[PDB]
Amino acid sequence: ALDAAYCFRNVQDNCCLRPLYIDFKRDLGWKWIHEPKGYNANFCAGACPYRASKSPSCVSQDLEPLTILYYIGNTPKIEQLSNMIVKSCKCS
Repeated sequence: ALDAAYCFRNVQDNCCLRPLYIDFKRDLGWKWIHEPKGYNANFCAGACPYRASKSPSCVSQDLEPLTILYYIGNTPKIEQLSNMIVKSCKCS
């Protein structure tokens, strides 16, 4: 599929997955997560087949969770945050 393997090896104009790093504090305004401080979210961008109208767009398809560590009070919690990482892209 249009995933990191297929996209990061052959960087081209077509709709494909792109690297992107998100810092929780600067980018999301999030203070509540202890670790990590950010993550490789990726994003989808590129050309899709053209049409006179209603041309498809390069959008995310598959998403994946991110393991996080945060505290409630003094208690640590390890959690899967769902749908944080873009794993592949499609033309929609």
